[PDB]
Amino acid sequence: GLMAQMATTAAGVAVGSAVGHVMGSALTGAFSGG
Amino acid sequence: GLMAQMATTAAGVAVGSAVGHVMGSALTGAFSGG
Amino acid sequence: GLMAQMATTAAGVAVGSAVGHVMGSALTGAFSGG
Amino acid sequence: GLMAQMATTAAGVAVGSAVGHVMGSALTGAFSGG
Amino acid sequence: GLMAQMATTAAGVAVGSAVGHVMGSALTGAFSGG
Amino acid sequence: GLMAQMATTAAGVAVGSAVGHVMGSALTGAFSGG
Amino acid sequence: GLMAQMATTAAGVAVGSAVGHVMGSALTGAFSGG
Amino acid sequence: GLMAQMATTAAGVAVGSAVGHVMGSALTGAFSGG
Amino acid sequence: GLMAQMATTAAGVAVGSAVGHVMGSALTGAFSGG
Amino acid sequence: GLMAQMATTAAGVAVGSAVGHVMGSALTGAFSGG
Amino acid sequence: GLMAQMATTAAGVAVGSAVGHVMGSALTGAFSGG
Amino acid sequence: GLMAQMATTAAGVAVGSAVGHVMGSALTGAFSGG
Amino acid sequence: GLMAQMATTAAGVAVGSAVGHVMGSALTGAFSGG
Amino acid sequence: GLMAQMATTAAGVAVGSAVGHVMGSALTGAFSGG
Amino acid sequence: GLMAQMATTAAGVAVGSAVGHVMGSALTGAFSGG
Amino acid sequence: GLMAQMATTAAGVAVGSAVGHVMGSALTGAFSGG
Amino acid sequence: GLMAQMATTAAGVAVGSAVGHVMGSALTGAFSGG
Amino acid sequence: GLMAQMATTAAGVAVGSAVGHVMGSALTGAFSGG
Repeated sequence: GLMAQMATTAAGVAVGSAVGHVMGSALTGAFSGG
Repeated sequence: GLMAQMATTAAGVAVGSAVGHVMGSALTGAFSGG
Repeated sequence: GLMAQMATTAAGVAVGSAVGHVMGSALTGAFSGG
Repeated sequence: GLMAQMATTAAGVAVGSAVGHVMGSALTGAFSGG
Repeated sequence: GLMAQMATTAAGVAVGSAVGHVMGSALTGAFSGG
Repeated sequence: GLMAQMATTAAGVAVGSAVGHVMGSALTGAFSGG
Repeated sequence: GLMAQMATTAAGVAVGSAVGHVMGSALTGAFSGG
Repeated sequence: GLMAQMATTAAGVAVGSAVGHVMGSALTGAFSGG
Repeated sequence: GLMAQMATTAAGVAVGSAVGHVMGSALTGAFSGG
Repeated sequence: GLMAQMATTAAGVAVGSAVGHVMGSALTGAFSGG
Repeated sequence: GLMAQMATTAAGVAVGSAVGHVMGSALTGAFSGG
Repeated sequence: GLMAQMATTAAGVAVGSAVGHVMGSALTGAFSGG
Repeated sequence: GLMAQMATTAAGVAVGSAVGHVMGSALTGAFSGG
Repeated sequence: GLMAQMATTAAGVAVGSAVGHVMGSALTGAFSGG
Repeated sequence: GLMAQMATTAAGVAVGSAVGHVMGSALTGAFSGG
Repeated sequence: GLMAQMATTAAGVAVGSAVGHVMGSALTGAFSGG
Repeated sequence: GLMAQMATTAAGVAVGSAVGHVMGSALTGAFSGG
Repeated sequence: GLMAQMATTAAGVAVGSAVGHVMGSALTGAFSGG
């Protein structure tokens, strides 16, 4: 049962590149601004 | 049972590129601005 | 039972490119602005 | 039982390109603005 | 039982291109603006 | 039992192109603006 | 039992092109504006 | 038992082109404006 | 038992072209404006 | 000298709705398929 | 010198609705298929 | 000399909705497929 | 000399919604597929 | 001489929504696929 | 001479939303795939 | 001579949201894949 | 002569959000993949 | 002659958020993969 994640980025000029990977995780977040 | 995720990005000039991958995850989020 | 996801993006000039992948996940989100 | 998702984008000038992939997922969202 | 989804986009100048793919998913959403 | 979905878009100048694919999914949505 | 869906769009200048595909899905929606 | 759907659109200048495909689906919608 | 649907549209200048395809579906809709 | 254009569309289930508006414009298009 | 254009469409189930508006415009189109 | 364009769309379930607006513009497009 | 463009879209479930606005612009596009 | 462009989109579940705005611009694009 | 552009998007579940704004710009793009 | 651009996006669950703004710019891009 | 650009994004769960702003710039990009 | 750029992002759970700002710049980029 192979599980994989890939992400290739290649730019001449990159301003603000971002990559995020999540696998088999349990993320909990809350925002209460104000 | 192979499971895969791929994402290739290639730009001459990229301003604000973003990539997000989620696999087998349980994400919970809340927003309460104000 | 192979499961796959792919996304290829290639631009001369990209302003605000975005890619999102979700597989076998349970995402819960709430918005309460105001 | 192969399941696949693909998306290829190629632009000379792209302003605001977006790609979203969902497979075997259970997304729940709510909006309550105001 | 092969199941597939594809989407190819190619523009000289694209302003606001978008692609969305859903397969074997259960999305629930609500809007309550006001 | 092959099931497939395809969508090819090619424009010299595209302003607001959109593509949406749904296969074997159960989407529930509600709108309550006002 | 092959089931397929295709959509090809090609324009010199496209302003507001849209494509939607649904196959083997159960979409439920409600509108209650006002 | 092959089932297929196709739609080809090709315009010099298209303002507001739209394509919708439904196959083997059960769509339920309601409108209650006012 | 082949079942097929096709629609080809080709215009020099198209303002508001639309195509809709339904096959083996059960669509239910209601309008209650006012 | 007020000039106005309006278009209201409201459907319980719409498959392939399209709207196009042109005002004070000079659109030139050509088709040469084949 | 008020000039106006209106179009209201309201259907329980609409498959392929289209609306096009032109005002004070000069559209030129050509078709040469074959 | 007020000039305006409006378009309101409201559907319980919309598959492939599109809106295009052009005002005071000079669009030139060509198609040469084949 | 006020010039305005508006477009409101509100759907319970929208698959492939698109909006395009052009005002005081000169768009030139060409398609040469094949 | 006020010039404005607006676009409001609000969906319970949106798959592939797109918005494009152009004002006082000169976009030139070419497609030469093949 | 006020010139403005706005775009508001609000969805319970959005998969592939995109927004693009251009004002007073001169974008040139070319596609030569193949 | 005020010139402005705005874009507000608010989703319960957004997968692949993108925003691009261009004002008073001269973007040149080329694609030569293959 | 005030010139401004704004972009607000607020999501309960965002996977791959992207924002790009360009003002008074001259971006040149080229893609030559292959 | 005030010139400004803003971008606010607020998410309960963000996977791959990106922001890019360019003002009064001359970016040149080239891609030659292969």
